[PDB]
Amino acid sequence: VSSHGYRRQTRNLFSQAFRKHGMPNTSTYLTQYAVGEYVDIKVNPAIHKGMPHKYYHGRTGIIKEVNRGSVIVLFNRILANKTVERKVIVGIEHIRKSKCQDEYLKRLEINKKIIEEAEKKGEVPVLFKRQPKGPKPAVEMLMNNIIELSYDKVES
Amino acid sequence: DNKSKKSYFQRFQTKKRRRRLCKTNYRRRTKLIKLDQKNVGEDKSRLVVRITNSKVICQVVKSHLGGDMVVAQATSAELKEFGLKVGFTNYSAAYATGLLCARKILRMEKLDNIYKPKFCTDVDVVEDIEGEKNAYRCYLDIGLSRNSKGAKVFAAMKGASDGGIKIPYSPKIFPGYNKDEEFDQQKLRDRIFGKEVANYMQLLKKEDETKFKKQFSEYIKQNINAEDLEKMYENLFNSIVTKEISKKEKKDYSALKKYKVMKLTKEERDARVQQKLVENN
Amino acid sequence: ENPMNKIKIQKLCLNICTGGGEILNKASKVLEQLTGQKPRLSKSRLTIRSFGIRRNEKIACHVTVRGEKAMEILEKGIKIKEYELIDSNFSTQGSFGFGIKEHIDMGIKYEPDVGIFGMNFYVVLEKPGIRVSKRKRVKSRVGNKQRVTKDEAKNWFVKKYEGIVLG
RNA sequence: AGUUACGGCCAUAUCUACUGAAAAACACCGGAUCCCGUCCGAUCUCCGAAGUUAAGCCAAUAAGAGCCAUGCGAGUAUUAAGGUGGGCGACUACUUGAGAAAGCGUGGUGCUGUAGUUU
RNA sequence: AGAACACUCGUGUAGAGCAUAAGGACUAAAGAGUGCCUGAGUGUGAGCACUACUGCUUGCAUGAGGGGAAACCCGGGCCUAG
Ligand SMILES: [K+]
Ligand SMILES: [K+]
Ligand SMILES: [Mg+2]
Ligand SMILES: [Mg+2]
Ligand SMILES: [Mg+2]
Ligand SMILES: [Mg+2]
Ligand SMILES: [Mg+2]
Ligand SMILES: [Mg+2]
Ligand SMILES: [Mg+2]
Repeated sequence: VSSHGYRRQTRNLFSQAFRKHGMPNTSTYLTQYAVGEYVDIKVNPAIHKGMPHKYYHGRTGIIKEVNRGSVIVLFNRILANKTVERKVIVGIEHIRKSKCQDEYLKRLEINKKIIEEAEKKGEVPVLFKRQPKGPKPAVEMLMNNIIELSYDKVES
Repeated sequence: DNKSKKSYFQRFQTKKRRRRLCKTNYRRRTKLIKLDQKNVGEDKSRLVVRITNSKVICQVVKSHLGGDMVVAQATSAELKEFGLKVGFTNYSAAYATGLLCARKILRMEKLDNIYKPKFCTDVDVVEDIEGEKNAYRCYLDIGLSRNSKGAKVFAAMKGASDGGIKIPYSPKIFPGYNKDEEFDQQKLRDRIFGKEVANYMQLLKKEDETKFKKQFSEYIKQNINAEDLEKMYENLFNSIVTKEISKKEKKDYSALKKYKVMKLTKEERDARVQQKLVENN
Repeated sequence: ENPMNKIKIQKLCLNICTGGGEILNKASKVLEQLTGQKPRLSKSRLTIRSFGIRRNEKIACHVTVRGEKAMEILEKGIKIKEYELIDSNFSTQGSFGFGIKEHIDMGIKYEPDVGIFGMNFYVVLEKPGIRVSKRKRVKSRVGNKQRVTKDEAKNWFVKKYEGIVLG
């Protein structure tokens, strides 16, 4: 039978990668955080204070409050077939800034131009949506340089 | 045993570059520079003091993501502008360099007229004048050098304080400290204005005039005597506070690129090997 | 000839081993006379019943001399060994060693309660620049140009004392 | 264009042999009176310039070891969905999709930020 | 003075140690020494582990508090049990 301590089953998780042992780099400490940013959790096994519980490893959430050397992040979780919000305390050594909003922020920068012109000249924005890839395109071909294919390889 | 098998090399992890070179202590650096997440707009300045066989360097440095930025710099070798002839790594030359460094800063920030100089007459920390702008703030970075009573790094630090910058310090480190008694500041003043060396010069002339000439040849060439030092140092300090050194000019030493060696091409490397086989047979 | 690049003594190491009680005090007083230093007592690495040694028990005293004082002692000792050494006594590293059975040959008066002890002498030779491997900042390994080799150590001995190195 | 002080990413930067280097630096180097610390002025701390490019740091060289990239291995190994497909089983063919690794070939061998100094 | 006594020089990515299972962590240290101290303080909040008890993480205020030149750290034991 299995046990139920705070760091159960973390032999693979919570171990350093090959040729990457030691303390964190300066960039870790010089990064500034703000309320409302999206942030991503990855535990560093060498630091023993401010570690989250291993369920949260590799998950992304939103910063709710900022303190001297730690952050409070909001998560959601299913328990007993219902949704529950959870507020997780994490030290700054175990977090990295998330990339999940990157494309959306670029798109907002384009929208922000159009939405002004749409008051002056038009009435409503064109709004620049994405579209999924359509059907295969048409082609005009010169028809020299033909290559033949054959079952010449007998494959003993 | 170890270095005899390939696996030794295949599994090895290198230290960071400035650690291999024995120039930086990363455990110390991180405690010194790490950001406080609530004090937004705080921008801590390190005072970096380093001592070479030739000279004393003071730099004021701010740590930013991507690389440290130098705000201002001063070097004991520049004191030759104000007529310093001798002892560029002396305890006095340490103090003088810290003084110079401070003034250059407070001029850029325009605090210079508010926070006046004060030549080594107390052991208190610099205090914010009411109704005016706050003092410029810094912390001391001594690197890999040891802390002990009367180390030259602390002389430069007192220089900066006397110059008007706010550094927190404890008097435990200066000559003239006593374990359970008031501070004897005349001993400190004595060293700043060079008494320690005068007292050595005076001794040797009674002991061994041959050894004296060997030990102090450079001083002799300047016709300096043990008696002259206080006047020398008083003038030097005043001049630092009073004057300003001329700006540096920029020049293209680009043409010295003639001296740079260039690596062999592939074509050459191959022919060279070919010839080596033929020379051997 | 090229200055630098010339051999010197960097260290002479002297040790007496005498496992037991008041013997170590009696011994220490000898080292305190032969050289103007107070020697360092050393303790047993293992426990060995046959030799009469408990672990962490003091068993020996040593002192390391440098500079001018080293020259006097070495000359004083090589005389006792009559300027005769064997090719066994030299290392691949530029160092050499010998032993003496009777401390009174170094000249000190007997005093019958103190006793008779032997002593080990070990000598380390050098050329300038070795500091590069010992200083705190920018510590690095020395060049092959600046080591001392087995042949050089023999040549120096022959030259300096006119001794005879037997095969 | 190098160097030097403080750095960023942490081997294209490591490890082993050899060889070069104008200027200014960087060093080795000469002492212990003091402050400071040793069994020991070796290390650490202080006060110095008589020497020296031998060393370190920097740079080149090597059908070098190791690291980094790419081509091939290879539509190969394994795998999602499907049928009144096959086989006593062990397991395996086909249809619509996703898709490797080791080895071995070929090329590389640090790049950059702020300030200071040197034709 | 021996297989195995003390002292040295060169190599040495851990082949050692870290009181007590097993795993993880650690190299100018968290290991081995040396100095000083009793923070193994005092009030009162918010949370994490399926969360009552329990264990841990973290906020603000105070001490004629500690260690350190200082930045920093400390309301038990390197982390996961007693
Ligand atoms: K069981
Ligand atoms: K253990
Ligand atoms: Mg599980
Ligand atoms: Mg030159
Ligand atoms: Mg003395
Ligand atoms: Mg010396
Ligand atoms: Mg040369
Ligand atoms: Mg606690
Ligand atoms: Mg704890």
